[PDB]
Amino acid sequence: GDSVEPVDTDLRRVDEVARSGGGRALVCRIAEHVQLDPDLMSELKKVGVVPGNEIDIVAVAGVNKPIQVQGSEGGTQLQPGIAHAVMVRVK
Amino acid sequence: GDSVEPVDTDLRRVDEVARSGGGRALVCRIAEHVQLDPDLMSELKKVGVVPGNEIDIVAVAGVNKPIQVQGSEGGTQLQPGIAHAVMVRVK
Amino acid sequence: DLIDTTEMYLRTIYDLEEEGVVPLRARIAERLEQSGPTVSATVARMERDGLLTVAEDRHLELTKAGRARAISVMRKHRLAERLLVDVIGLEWEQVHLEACRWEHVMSEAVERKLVKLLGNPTTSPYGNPIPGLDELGVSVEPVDTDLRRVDEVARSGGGRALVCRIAEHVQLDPDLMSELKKVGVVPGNEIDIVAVAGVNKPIQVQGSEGGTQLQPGIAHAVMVRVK
Amino acid sequence: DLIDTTEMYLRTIYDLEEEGVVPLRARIAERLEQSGPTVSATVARMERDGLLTVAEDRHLELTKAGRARAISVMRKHRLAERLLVDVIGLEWEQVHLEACRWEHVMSEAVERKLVKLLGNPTTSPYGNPIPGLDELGVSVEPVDTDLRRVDEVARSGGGRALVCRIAEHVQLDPDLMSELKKVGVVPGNEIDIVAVAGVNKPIQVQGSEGGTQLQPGIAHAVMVRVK
Amino acid sequence: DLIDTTEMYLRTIYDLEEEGVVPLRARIAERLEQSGPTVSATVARMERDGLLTVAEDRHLELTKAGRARAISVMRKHRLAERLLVDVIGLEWEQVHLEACRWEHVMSEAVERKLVKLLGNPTTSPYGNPIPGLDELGV
Amino acid sequence: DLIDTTEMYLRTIYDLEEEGVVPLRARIAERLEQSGPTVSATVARMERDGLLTVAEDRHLELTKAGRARAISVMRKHRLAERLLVDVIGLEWEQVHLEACRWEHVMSEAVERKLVKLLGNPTTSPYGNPIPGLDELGV
DNA sequence: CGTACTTAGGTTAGCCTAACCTAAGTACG
DNA sequence: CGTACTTAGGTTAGGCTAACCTAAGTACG
Ligand SMILES: [Co+2]
Ligand SMILES: [Co+2]
Ligand SMILES: [Co+2]
Ligand SMILES: [Co+2]
Ligand SMILES: [Co+2]
Ligand SMILES: [Co+2]
Ligand SMILES: [Co+2]
Ligand SMILES: [Co+2]
Repeated sequence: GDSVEPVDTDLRRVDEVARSGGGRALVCRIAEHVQLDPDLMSELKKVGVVPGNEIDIVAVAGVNKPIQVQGSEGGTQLQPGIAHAVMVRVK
Repeated sequence: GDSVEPVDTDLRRVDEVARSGGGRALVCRIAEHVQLDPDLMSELKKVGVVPGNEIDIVAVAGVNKPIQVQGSEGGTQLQPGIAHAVMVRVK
Repeated sequence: DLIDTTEMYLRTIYDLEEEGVVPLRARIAERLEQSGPTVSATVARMERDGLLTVAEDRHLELTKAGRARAISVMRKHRLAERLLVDVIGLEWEQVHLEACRWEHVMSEAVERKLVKLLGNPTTSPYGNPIPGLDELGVSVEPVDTDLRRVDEVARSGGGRALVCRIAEHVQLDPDLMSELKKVGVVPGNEIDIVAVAGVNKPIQVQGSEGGTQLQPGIAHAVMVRVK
Repeated sequence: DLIDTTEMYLRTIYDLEEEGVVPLRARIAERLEQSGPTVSATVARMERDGLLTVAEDRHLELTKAGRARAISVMRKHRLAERLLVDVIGLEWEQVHLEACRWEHVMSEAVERKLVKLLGNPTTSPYGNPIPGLDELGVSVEPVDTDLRRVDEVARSGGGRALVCRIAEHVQLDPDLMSELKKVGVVPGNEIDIVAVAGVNKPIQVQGSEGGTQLQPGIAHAVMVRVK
Repeated sequence: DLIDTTEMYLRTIYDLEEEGVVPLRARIAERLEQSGPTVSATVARMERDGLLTVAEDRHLELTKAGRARAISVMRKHRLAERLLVDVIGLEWEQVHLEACRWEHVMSEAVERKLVKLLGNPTTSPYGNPIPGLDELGV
Repeated sequence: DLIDTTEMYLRTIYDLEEEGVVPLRARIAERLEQSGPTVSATVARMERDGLLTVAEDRHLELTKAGRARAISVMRKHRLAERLLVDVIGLEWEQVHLEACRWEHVMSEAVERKLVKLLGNPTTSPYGNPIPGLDELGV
């Protein structure tokens, strides 16, 4: 089940990467939870957080704190639940 | 099934006795059809047409003609459907 | 099969009043083993026909007509029970279920004939008073304030008491009624109610021919006079 | 499963109008295979919500709102059918049943995108006109007075005719739709309708690839232009 | 009104057989004061449930199960009539209408008790034989 | 609103597993905006029908049948999303909500036609893998 | 040419499950 | 002391059969 347990073991959650000291990573998956908010999905498109776009995740400390990410067309803040629901591969 | 086909073959219908030329007969059965009219059942009791009472049946001709019967306490007129539904043994 | 849905809803509300229970639709669903939607729709149909009203706190209130009809059914029920026990000799545990059908088909004409035959009876064979005898055209009403529920007697510290009433609720279980008869928890028999603490605990009772356990809802429906 | 009971009742009334049938509750019962009581209760619920009214002669009349909603559903249905045939390539006989579910979930947003994708289509793959395109924000309306029902053509002495419309009623039977496709009774094909006498007799038709029999209710739902 | 539609249709067919009348649906319509369509629909439902069959000449024929149930109802009816007359003392003319309701609610358990109470009666108070006493075990 | 309650409960449990979240009834209440009592009653109904079981630690465990149905719904969802983006051209942010309704009405017949049309896609437009393509025969 | 029955389209009463709700509890780190 | 869940008593939508009706037909000596 590539969908539940990724075949690409190197796939990591945005929050997990951020809490592990940020990094440059390629957006891979955006879970159905994130998709539920359109206004957010409009934002995610606008700043260039879409599958197959390289992004920079800002290092963060403390759970229940929003995660900053920089895309090609600018940056934005993710909620912990949201950042948990976005997977990437670090480069 | 004594109720449908009598064990006592001599049991005959009031109308059948009447059309066969009347006769003195003992009231044996009063079918559930007759019972449906109380006012009638009151009359039948009053004039002495009840099981275990001898009655005289007036000889009649033509169906759809009401049958005259004489009981201990007087007489009365039966409808064909009523007289058909009363069984007796002729003395 | 209920035979008559309306009459059984009315008598079930009456039963709940006699058991000192708040007559909710939830109670009828349990008792008659019908779905919530069924009960609400049937109660709405009875409300429309002016036999009851649903209060704000949602307890069912019988109208003048509703109470009159409920009494009529209950009267037929307990006269039937008297006839079945005293005359026909049907077994004590089978009588209620029979009477629960008969209550729907009996005319006032027969009721008046049963009153004479049974010598103007005032209570059922299970000790429950026969109402609406005034409406038949037939006595000093027993002061029954001294009667206490077996569950409440048990929670208050138990003691010896005389069995007076077994409510309709209890009669629905024939196997239980057979158990009650054997050990001797029947109207006009003395029993010892064992003390219990807290609500919804099964009450232990000791009859003349042994003892048994009653569920909280069963003990609530058995009424006694404490010695 | 209907997915949406209300929308299917509305579209069934619309279907009956298109087939020139009197929209009675009896028609909805047979079409959607539901009991008389079910249909009356559901129609009463739609009447209460102001989507239709029951006339004195008992025929169902859609309100302004009812017709608007019925058109909306039918529009979604025939756009779905177009998409399924022209783009997705689902088999001709399976398309209606698929579209009969899709009609209940499609947004106007998607409808507008399908209009562009399918090049502003005006008829379904079965020749039925697509209504309510004005409401979407999209043509000269075909004079369809020349169209005659296969049953009526057969009773009037038969003859050669071009197949124009297969109504929703006919589409419900996939096995039949497969038979129609094989022998070649499809929109834009010429057929020879054999003459019959007396109503409610099965009509014989001769397609390009052989012939077949249509029931009176099926023949009534197929519309043709006689040569 | 009838209390049990099925049982009353069965007993009405039984009544007609006792009266030596051809049990047609037309007879049931008259007797129970119901419309032709009602009777045909109810008879079709009883045919489907295997309680009777409509013959070629269209007279109603009770099945084994239908006759067994019809006898059961009639037995209850006439035992009720006996009880109402001999014990309760209801007026002779009112008994049938009462017994016509009671026939639908009486258990075999009560029937067996009434047999003992009434001293194994073989006829109703109106002289009609009580059938299916064999099936009670008396 | 949900179109199919059962399918949406199954897919919501599947969503939570993909997100590495513990699938509790509390999570379904939040996600589908339904009361706690509603969710417990609906989950009990799905447990009875053998689509899931409530564990000791009270996390929801899909049965063989439950998982098979959940996959089926998710597969339909992501194939619908592909169609809506690549072919129909619905806006990127509106696609999911559309696909969340379409997932309940799509036959396997259409799924197989979409597989061919979209050139055997393995992921949704949001990069989420499409499961149960084996069960289509792709 | 009535007698018996069918066809067609209703009706109310009395049942059901699925699927939503609130208000006020219990159980547990 | 919130987090998760149960207990208790509702609700509407959407299904069902049984059992009644009328109005206007058909079938048959
Ligand atoms: Co009782
Ligand atoms: Co009762
Ligand atoms: Co179609
Ligand atoms: Co549909
Ligand atoms: Co009688
Ligand atoms: Co009767
Ligand atoms: Co999605
Ligand atoms: Co969905």
